[PDB]
Order: sequence, then C-alpha cells, then structure tokens
Amino acid sequence: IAGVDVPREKRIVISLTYIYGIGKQTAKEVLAEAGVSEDTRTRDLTEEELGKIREILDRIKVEGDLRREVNLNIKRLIEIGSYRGMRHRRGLPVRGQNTKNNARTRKGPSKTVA
Amino acid sequence: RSLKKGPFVDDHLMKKVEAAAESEKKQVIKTWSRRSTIFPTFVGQTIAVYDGRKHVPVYVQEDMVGHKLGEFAPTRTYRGH
Amino acid sequence: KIRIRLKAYDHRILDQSAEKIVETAKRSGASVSGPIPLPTEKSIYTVLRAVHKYKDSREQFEMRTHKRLIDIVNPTPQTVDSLMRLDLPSGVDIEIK
Amino acid sequence: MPRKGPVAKRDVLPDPIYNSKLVTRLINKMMVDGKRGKSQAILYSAFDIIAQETGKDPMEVFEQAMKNIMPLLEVKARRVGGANYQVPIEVRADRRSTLGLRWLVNYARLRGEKTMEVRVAREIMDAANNTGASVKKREDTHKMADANR
Amino acid sequence: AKKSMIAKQKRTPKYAVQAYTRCERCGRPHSVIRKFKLCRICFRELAYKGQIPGVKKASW
Amino acid sequence: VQYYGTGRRKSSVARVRLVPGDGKIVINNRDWEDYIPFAALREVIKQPLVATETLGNYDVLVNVHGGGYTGQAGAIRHGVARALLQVAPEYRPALKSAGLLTRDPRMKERKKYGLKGARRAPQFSKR
RNA sequence: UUAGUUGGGCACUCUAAAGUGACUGCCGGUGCAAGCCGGAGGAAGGUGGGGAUGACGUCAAAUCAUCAUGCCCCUUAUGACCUGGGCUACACACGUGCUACAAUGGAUGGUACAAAGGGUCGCGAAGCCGCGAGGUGGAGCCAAUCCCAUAAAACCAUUCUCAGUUCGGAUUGUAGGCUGCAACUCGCCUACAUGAAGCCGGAAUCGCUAGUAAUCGUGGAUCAGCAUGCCACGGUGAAUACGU
RNA sequence: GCGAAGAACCUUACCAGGUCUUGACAUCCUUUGACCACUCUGGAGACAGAGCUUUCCCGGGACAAAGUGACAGGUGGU
Ligand SMILES: [Mg+2]
Ligand SMILES: [Mg+2]
Ligand SMILES: [Mg+2]
Ligand SMILES: [Mg+2]
Ligand SMILES: [Mg+2]
Ligand SMILES: [Mg+2]
Ligand SMILES: [Mg+2]
Ligand SMILES: [Mg+2]
Ligand SMILES: [Mg+2]
Ligand SMILES: [Mg+2]
Ligand SMILES: [Mg+2]
Ligand SMILES: [Mg+2]
Ligand SMILES: [Mg+2]
Ligand SMILES: [Mg+2]
Ligand SMILES: [Mg+2]
Ligand SMILES: [Mg+2]
Ligand SMILES: [Mg+2]
Ligand SMILES: [Mg+2]
Ligand SMILES: [Mg+2]
Ligand SMILES: [Mg+2]
Ligand SMILES: [Mg+2]
Ligand SMILES: [Mg+2]
Ligand SMILES: [Mg+2]
Ligand SMILES: [Mg+2]
Ligand SMILES: [Mg+2]
Ligand SMILES: [Mg+2]
Ligand SMILES: [Mg+2]
Ligand SMILES: [Mg+2]
Ligand SMILES: [Mg+2]
Ligand SMILES: [Mg+2]
Ligand SMILES: [Mg+2]
Ligand SMILES: [Mg+2]
Ligand SMILES: [Mg+2]
Ligand SMILES: [Mg+2]
Ligand SMILES: [Mg+2]
Ligand SMILES: [Mg+2]
Ligand SMILES: [Mg+2]
Ligand SMILES: [Mg+2]
Ligand SMILES: [Mg+2]
Ligand SMILES: [Mg+2]
Ligand SMILES: [Mg+2]
Ligand SMILES: [Mg+2]
Ligand SMILES: [Mg+2]
Ligand SMILES: [Mg+2]
Ligand SMILES: [Mg+2]
Ligand SMILES: [Mg+2]
Ligand SMILES: [Mg+2]
Ligand SMILES: [Mg+2]
Ligand SMILES: [Mg+2]
Ligand SMILES: [Mg+2]
Ligand SMILES: [Mg+2]
Ligand SMILES: [Mg+2]
Ligand SMILES: [Mg+2]
Ligand SMILES: [Mg+2]
Ligand SMILES: [Mg+2]
Ligand SMILES: [Mg+2]
Ligand SMILES: [Mg+2]
Ligand SMILES: [Mg+2]
Ligand SMILES: [Mg+2]
Ligand SMILES: [Mg+2]
Ligand SMILES: [Mg+2]
Ligand SMILES: [Mg+2]
Ligand SMILES: [Mg+2]
Ligand SMILES: [Mg+2]
Ligand SMILES: [Mg+2]
Ligand SMILES: [Mg+2]
Ligand SMILES: [Mg+2]
Ligand SMILES: [Mg+2]
Ligand SMILES: [Mg+2]
Ligand SMILES: [Mg+2]
Ligand SMILES: [Mg+2]
Ligand SMILES: [Mg+2]
Ligand SMILES: [Mg+2]
Ligand SMILES: [Mg+2]
Ligand SMILES: [Mg+2]
Ligand SMILES: [Mg+2]
Ligand SMILES: [Zn+2]
Repeated sequence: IAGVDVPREKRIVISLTYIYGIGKQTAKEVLAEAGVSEDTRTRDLTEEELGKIREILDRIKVEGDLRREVNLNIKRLIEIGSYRGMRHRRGLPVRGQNTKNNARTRKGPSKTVA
Repeated sequence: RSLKKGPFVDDHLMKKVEAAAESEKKQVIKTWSRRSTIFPTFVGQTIAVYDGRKHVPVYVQEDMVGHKLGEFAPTRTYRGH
Repeated sequence: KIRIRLKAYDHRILDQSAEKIVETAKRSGASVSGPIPLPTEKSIYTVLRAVHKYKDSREQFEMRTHKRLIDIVNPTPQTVDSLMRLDLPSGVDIEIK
Repeated sequence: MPRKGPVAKRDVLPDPIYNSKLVTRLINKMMVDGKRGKSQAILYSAFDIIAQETGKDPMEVFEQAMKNIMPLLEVKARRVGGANYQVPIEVRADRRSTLGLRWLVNYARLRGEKTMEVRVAREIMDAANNTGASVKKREDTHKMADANR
Repeated sequence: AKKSMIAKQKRTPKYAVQAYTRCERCGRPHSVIRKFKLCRICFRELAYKGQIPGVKKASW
Repeated sequence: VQYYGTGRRKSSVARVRLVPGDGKIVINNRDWEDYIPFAALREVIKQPLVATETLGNYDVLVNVHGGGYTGQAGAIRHGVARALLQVAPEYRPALKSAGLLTRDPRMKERKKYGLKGARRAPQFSKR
C-alpha cells in the first residue's frame, strides 16, 4: 500500500509505524501535514487521502534506501581499519560497554561452556 | 571538542609539523597526540602514533577525516584467547 | 529596630549570653523583644569504623547549630553602648544588623 | 526450640460502605503494592455487577459463595520414621476463612475476561452455584484427606 | 612514595583539573571530607579526643 | 460559637473548627468533595459525627497540612472528634468507645546502616 | 492584595528551653510468692516505638597500603620527573543489584497531597530562544525570608482490546548538548531511526512479626563531569504465626 | 556494589619510551642575600638557551640561589 502492505485493522499511525524508517512521531507528522485524522482506521481510508499519504512518504528514506545507507556506513568503518570496524567485525560491543561478562546481544546466546 | 567551540587539534602536531610538510612531504611524523582530530589538510601524509609501546604509522586516507588520530592504533592486543 | 543573631554549638552558654544581652538592654534602654528560638540545624557524618575492611560497620557523628534572635525597638545611646560593650563567651557568635 | 506461645491477632476494621470485616479482608487479599484504593474500587465495581445481574444485594451472594467454598479437612505433612506422609486435619474458623479468601482471589486472577471486576464477579457467582475453579479446589482437599485417613 | 606524593599535591598543577585533595594530617587521597580537610580515620580519632568543635557522637 | 480541635496523624496536622450551621464542610478553602473525590475517606472523616447523633447540626472548616490524603483524613477525623469532645463532656464515652480520641502513635521508622531499610537485610549466601 | 500580600495581632499550628506524664500505679481472677489472664482511666499498658551503648573470652581472624614502629633489605636505584597506555581485556563460572515479561496495564490530556536536607571563588528566579538535552539573562539570597524545587505513585476523562502487541527496552546508524587543555581506547545526557531476548523462571535458595514487608518518589557525602552503589527522608500500606 | 564517600589526564602504587643524582621532601654547614614569577627559541613533556629580572626586615630570625657532605628517600618484605 505505502511501500509495503500495512495492517488494515489498526489506526493509521500504528499501521504506518510498520514501515521501515517510520516510527511514531514521524507517523504523527506525516498524518499532520497530510490533512488526515489519526483515529480513523486503515480500512476507512479513501483513495485521494491515501494518495496524499503516498505523496508525502516519497520525501523520507524508507526500506532499502535506509538499509543501503546504514550498510555503507558500517562498511566504511570496517574498511578504513578503525576501532569500531574491528568491533563490528569481531561481533563485540561497539560503544564502550564492558565485555568481561554480560555482553550477549552481540555475542549471541552463551557460547560453549569451556 | 564535541561542541561549537570548533574542532580540536593539538598545536604541536599541526602548526608546523603538518602545515610545514608541503614541499617534498615524503617522510613520517612521529606523535604522541592520540587525541587530535584528523583535519582535511592531514590527508596525504603518514603519521606515526604512539600506542603505549611503539609508533604505528597510519596513512591518512580521504575517509579518515573527522575521526580521532588514535582510532587507528589499537592499544590492547588479543588473539582468540 | 535593632537585630541580633546569636549562634552556638550548645544551648547553655548561648542561653546565658542571650539572657545577659536582654538584661543589659533592658537596664540601659527601654524595650526588648524576647529571644525567638530559630530552628536548630544538624548535619550528619557517616564514617566507616574499620581501617581496611568491613563496609557494614559504621559510625554516625553529628553537628548542631543553635540560633536565637533578639530585637531592641527603642534604641538609645546607652542601650547601643552597653550592647556593644558586652563580653560574650567564646563559642557564642554574635551578629548585629 | 523456642517459640514462647500463642500471639495476638490482628484487628481489621469494617468497610466504610459494606459494614463488614470480611469485605475488608477480601480487599486486603486483593491488594498489590499497598494500593488500597485500586482494589477497593475494583470490589465496589464487582459488587455493582453482581447486583445488576443477579438482582439481589451482593452481600448475601458473597456469604453464600464463601460458605460454599470454605474447607473442613486439609492435608498436613507429618515426619515419622524418617519419612513424610500426608495426613488429615481439621481447620479452625480463622484458617477456614483464610483458605476461602486465598483460593477465591487466586482462582479469580486466573480467569479469562478483559478486566478484573468481571473476573471477580464471575468467580463469586460461580462459587454461589457450587461451580468454578475455587469450588473444585476444596473438593479435592476433601478427597485428599480421605485417601490418607 | 609518599613524601613526593604530598609535595606534588601541594604544588600548583599544570592544569586546573589536575588538582586533587589529600588529608592534611596524613596525606591520604581517599575519603577526605572537605569541611575538615580530614580523612575518615583522622576525623574519627580527633572527634573522640574532642578536638573538633561542635561535632559529637550521633545517637538519634 | 466556635469549637476548636487539633488533630494529628503521621506527619499531617489539621486545625479543625466547628460552628453551628447546616452541614457545609470546608477544607483549605476548597469543597470537601473537590478536596476528597473518593467516598470511603469521607466516611472515615464523618465517623465522629455519626458515632453521636449530631451529624447535620454543625459545619466544620478545616486547615490541614503535611502527609498524604489518608493522613489528611485521619488528622481531620481526630480534630473533629476533639472539637466535639469540647462541645459537651457527655460525648466522652462514645468517642472513647470507638477509639476516636487516640492520636495514632505509629510513625515511619528509621533507616539503619548495613540494611536496605528499617528491617530489610541484604541477600545472604554461604558460598 | 495576583496573592499572608500590606496594616494589625500571638488566638491557633510551629519553632525550642524548662517541667509534667507510665509505675503492673488501681480492680477481678489465679498463685505461698515472683509472676500470668482479663478490666478501668489515659495521648500512650505491660522494659509504648526506635537508637547510641558490645563484659570476661574465641579465631597466631583483618590491616607493616591511613598512621606509628623492632628487625631485614635498595642507595647513579626497589629513590625522583615526564608524555602515552593499563587498572574498562573476554571462550567462560560465581556473588550482589537494576529493567521487564503487560489490562491492578501502555499512550495522551487535566489535576491534588510531603518530609528531611544543601547553597558565597555557591544556589542560581522572571522573561526570551530551542522538538529536546540546553542556551541567554541576571533578580533574591552569608538564608524559618531567596534558590535548588517539577514529588511520584494516587485520582479524573479519551483511547488501545489480549496480539511477542500502541508490551519490553537491549543493540546499532546519523545529528547534537554540557563539563573539561583534552571525551579514540574510556564520560553522562538528548532528538530521529532500529526494535534483541523475554509469556513469571528447574533442582534449589533469601528477607521480613507492623507503619514492618511490598511499592513510589526526594535529598546528601565524594564530586569540573560521571552511581542501577552507599547513607538518610517521607507517600500508600499488608498476610501470617496451630506449634517445637 | 569489599578498602574505593567518584580510575578519561591527576588519583596511580603497574607497563613502554624519554630524562635526574645531597636529590621531588627535611635540618645543619660555605659564599650571596629576597628568590621566585614574565617574554621569546627548541622539545610530546620533563627540561634546556637568551632579556627584562627578584622590592627581607629589625649581627637575630624564617625565607632564597649556588657547591659539598652528614644525610635524606622507599604504597620494599615479614
Ligand atoms: Mg569509538
Ligand atoms: Mg559509537
Ligand atoms: Mg563504561
Ligand atoms: Mg570496555
Ligand atoms: Mg559489565
Ligand atoms: Mg571489570
Ligand atoms: Mg578486568
Ligand atoms: Mg554476573
Ligand atoms: Mg551489548
Ligand atoms: Mg582457547
Ligand atoms: Mg567515609
Ligand atoms: Mg574509619
Ligand atoms: Mg563485617
Ligand atoms: Mg552496633
Ligand atoms: Mg496476628
Ligand atoms: Mg484507606
Ligand atoms: Mg611515610
Ligand atoms: Mg578530581
Ligand atoms: Mg482556612
Ligand atoms: Mg493552602
Ligand atoms: Mg475553609
Ligand atoms: Mg484558595
Ligand atoms: Mg507536618
Ligand atoms: Mg544504626
Ligand atoms: Mg546494604
Ligand atoms: Mg550482600
Ligand atoms: Mg546460595
Ligand atoms: Mg511538634
Ligand atoms: Mg487494659
Ligand atoms: Mg513510632
Ligand atoms: Mg526508649
Ligand atoms: Mg595469620
Ligand atoms: Mg575466621
Ligand atoms: Mg582467614
Ligand atoms: Mg593476608
Ligand atoms: Mg616500612
Ligand atoms: Mg607505615
Ligand atoms: Mg592494604
Ligand atoms: Mg601491603
Ligand atoms: Mg591509601
Ligand atoms: Mg582487546
Ligand atoms: Mg540494593
Ligand atoms: Mg524490583
Ligand atoms: Mg513502549
Ligand atoms: Mg498524566
Ligand atoms: Mg506539595
Ligand atoms: Mg521544604
Ligand atoms: Mg549538592
Ligand atoms: Mg535537587
Ligand atoms: Mg522535591
Ligand atoms: Mg518480537
Ligand atoms: Mg547503546
Ligand atoms: Mg565517546
Ligand atoms: Mg572517555
Ligand atoms: Mg526513539
Ligand atoms: Mg535491523
Ligand atoms: Mg521468543
Ligand atoms: Mg501475553
Ligand atoms: Mg529463609
Ligand atoms: Mg522479631
Ligand atoms: Mg522498591
Ligand atoms: Mg519503577
Ligand atoms: Mg527514584
Ligand atoms: Mg527507591
Ligand atoms: Mg533522587
Ligand atoms: Mg541523589
Ligand atoms: Mg556530582
Ligand atoms: Mg541510587
Ligand atoms: Mg546512569
Ligand atoms: Mg532502589
Ligand atoms: Mg514464631
Ligand atoms: Mg553490600
Ligand atoms: Mg574498579
Ligand atoms: Mg601518568
Ligand atoms: Mg628509613
Ligand atoms: Mg619479622
Ligand atoms: Zn588522615
């Protein structure tokens, strides 16, 4: 519908949240400058009003655009031989978090108990 | 300086050790200033940065601008336990 | 229309000083308003009791400041002279406005 | 081994609306994190639902349910000969009401409706008709005592 | 290394944030209260002697 | 023409004043249903006027500060009970029978070092 | 009067010095007595609640690194100065905590009620600017006067409607804010985006007997900046004890 | 969540490299008595090199630069 098929039972804000690159306040601003209320469900949208939603969303980076941008951002750090590139390659915390214990979102589930 | 005081470069590193390497600039610069921001005019030269023991030579590329001079000289060594 | 603030670490010598000031002001002057007890202020200092170990064994010390306020309404030269010529005890701090 | 004897007992207050101590004990048993007002309003709303549906005052319905879910026999552990066995025992009045209220709240929190007022009201109505989760909890307790008599 | 430490702490630092505090009786760096300039141990013993005015053992 | 009482509960203190009238309760220059929007708190506040049969003969104007809303209500109740006690000596048994003249003495205890509260102790492990 | 503001008054709260008050003192039962169970009066009843207070001794218990000290070692170095790094490493195991796994809840709007503390090379108001962290501005204060200072849970409306979700917030990308000579290793905070595990936890194990446990915020020391830790303060406020 | 009531530099006791030797810190000795602070040049800094420079007071004293010991100095061990 709008880049992808957002849910049809929910409000417009919460459904728009399902697009990559749109959260909550960006959805509110979209529906604010799009001349559309936000308590109307997704089923009850018209064609012109949903078309204004489409027209509005073309000026924001969403889905593969952002994925390519962030992948290039990580790749540059990896390939200029920085510290953050080393951390990205080894799968260790990139910010200054401590790794003596308890860094599991990066290291995955607790590996082989030695 | 992560603010609007301007960027930070240590004066002894830049003043006439970087702006002075304009003619026949084909030699390394030894420095202990790990804390200096890599300016756009740093690019082309190779700087030797102290890591705690030794001077590691880093050749400033185009994508290193805005980073700290010490990001490219790791201090701790670790090889797979 | 004359303010005096007295502050000390104990209320006995300060009580004596305040009562003496009131007595002298009454003798050499005309009027005085009784000493108003301002709230005392206490500060607490918690310190580890051991020299090396033992976080859970501690000791509290405290420090209290006691205050009084006095007003003379009918100021006369004798009252001011007598009040300024008093010799209050050491440890009692006087402030005249 | 020490304990120096029987102790005093707590003295609860009658509820400001339904002038009974047992309503207060139910409200206390539903309390969480020292929030008296929330459970108190929840109980008032549940009794409103009861009065609306059944059509009679909620107090006699509540008393019928509690009389219908209070236990008589219970299983207690006895250690003899190096082995522990379950044995029958009879509850006092205080323990009788305590177990009744405990089971009522425990099995009212485990129902499947949207709110808590509805869950409490439905549990009470079920207990008033010898049906529900709290009713069977005292059925097996009667059963468990007999099988070890 | 203790007299050198005390002498360096007394000297004016190269930068303002270089400066730190030490107990004035024993040159101790940690646990220095700065109303008294005393570490906790010297504070306790001088308070027991009765040589810190106003302070007394707190019962409350 | 004014009967005065002072109530206290926890850190709350209330100046209750009682004047013949219609039944108008005033709390801090604010209405007593606007100040107290619940109902059981109003019941506990008007317990002293219900114990004796003098509920609607009086107006109470109160001035409370300190503590929280239940402390507000307890202080108000104690103050109005003492004011009624001032009105007539013969009210003394009834107000004593319900324990409405006792000033509640239990106040929040003291944090102790080595503990996380007044009595709560850290988690213990042998090894 | 925008207002306890101004006039005026200590009536009431409050502040703080000195007193009074509780002792099984009186009544009934029980006992040879001590004592035990109930009752009156009283704000308070059985050392009312809580602190400080740690006898004789035990563990060659801890600390030569707060301090001091016998003996033994170094003395162009085991002393002294400096810049950079490290104490923050990471296959893993244990201890103590914080945040959740949602409807007694999430988001949005409205709106009440504290105590104890800190402030002069310090606290820092109003007004203006910013989505926000903040910036600017300089009032009043050596303070029962002025500032920190918005209390938060609670309560009232609208919405969500049982969904790994309008739960949960880790992790990562970009743009910023402050302190500081300097924020890469390695500070804290903000905005937008991203949206992991997690459905109440196995054998087992811990705290707590009443304004306690549980839960919600607040202040302080250290401190240029940095706490989910420590030390204190109040708001709401239980269940149970047959027994050895 | 123990010393630590605050490890970016300092704290810091550890490591690498660069420097010092009556000494960073005390008493006495021998000459001088106010030395320090400041500007510029080199250096990562400690440190070196030139100028303006240091105003003790009433033989006393505490400060102060030079050279030399007697000595200092150890968060070194138990
Ligand atoms: Mg980095
Ligand atoms: Mg980063
Ligand atoms: Mg960290
Ligand atoms: Mg780390
Ligand atoms: Mg960690
Ligand atoms: Mg660690
Ligand atoms: Mg480590
Ligand atoms: Mg762990
Ligand atoms: Mg991580
Ligand atoms: Mg291996
Ligand atoms: Mg301390
Ligand atoms: Mg100590
Ligand atoms: Mg211990
Ligand atoms: Mg003790
Ligand atoms: Mg009990
Ligand atoms: Mg209540
Ligand atoms: Mg020493
Ligand atoms: Mg510091
Ligand atoms: Mg009023
Ligand atoms: Mg008011
Ligand atoms: Mg009024
Ligand atoms: Mg008003
Ligand atoms: Mg109060
Ligand atoms: Mg204590
Ligand atoms: Mg603790
Ligand atoms: Mg512990
Ligand atoms: Mg264990
Ligand atoms: Mg009082
Ligand atoms: Mg009695
Ligand atoms: Mg108490
Ligand atoms: Mg006592
Ligand atoms: Mg030993
Ligand atoms: Mg032992
Ligand atoms: Mg041992
Ligand atoms: Mg040992
Ligand atoms: Mg030694
Ligand atoms: Mg020693
Ligand atoms: Mg040690
Ligand atoms: Mg040692
Ligand atoms: Mg030490
Ligand atoms: Mg490493
Ligand atoms: Mg804790
Ligand atoms: Mg918790
Ligand atoms: Mg959320
Ligand atoms: Mg709200
Ligand atoms: Mg308030
Ligand atoms: Mg206050
Ligand atoms: Mg502070
Ligand atoms: Mg504050
Ligand atoms: Mg506050
Ligand atoms: Mg999921
Ligand atoms: Mg992160
Ligand atoms: Mg950083
Ligand atoms: Mg850092
Ligand atoms: Mg966000
Ligand atoms: Mg992703
Ligand atoms: Mg899962
Ligand atoms: Mg679920
Ligand atoms: Mg246990
Ligand atoms: Mg006990
Ligand atoms: Mg809690
Ligand atoms: Mg919370
Ligand atoms: Mg909090
Ligand atoms: Mg808390
Ligand atoms: Mg706080
Ligand atoms: Mg705090
Ligand atoms: Mg701070
Ligand atoms: Mg904390
Ligand atoms: Mg934090
Ligand atoms: Mg906590
Ligand atoms: Mg017991
Ligand atoms: Mg602990
Ligand atoms: Mg550490
Ligand atoms: Mg260093
Ligand atoms: Mg020696
Ligand atoms: Mg020996
Ligand atoms: Zn000391």
